Amino acid sequence: GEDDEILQRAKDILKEDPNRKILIILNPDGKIELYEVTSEEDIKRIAKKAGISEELLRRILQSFRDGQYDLFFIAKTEDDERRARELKERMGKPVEILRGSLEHHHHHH
Repeated sequence: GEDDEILQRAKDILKEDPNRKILIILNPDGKIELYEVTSEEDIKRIAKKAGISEELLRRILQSFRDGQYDLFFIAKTEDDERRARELKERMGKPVEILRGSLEHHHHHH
């Protein structure tokens, strides 16, 4: 399936170019997208291509500046993170899980 081939290609990009970076987009339908990226200026293309929130986008740019992981997952909601956390187990390579949205928590009676 679509999420099997890209999971290998993320490692293949890094095997040939370890100086380059990988972005992964969570879709709410359970689909996935793979993107190639080199610098924060390149991530600005992904922001408008994938439709990432600007509060999330700064976390992607910061994750490149830290540079500690082999690929990056955009868990825009915890409903998307449900796939991101479970993929990290089967993938064996380490993944950083990026969170951020405009919704605020409350309790009422």
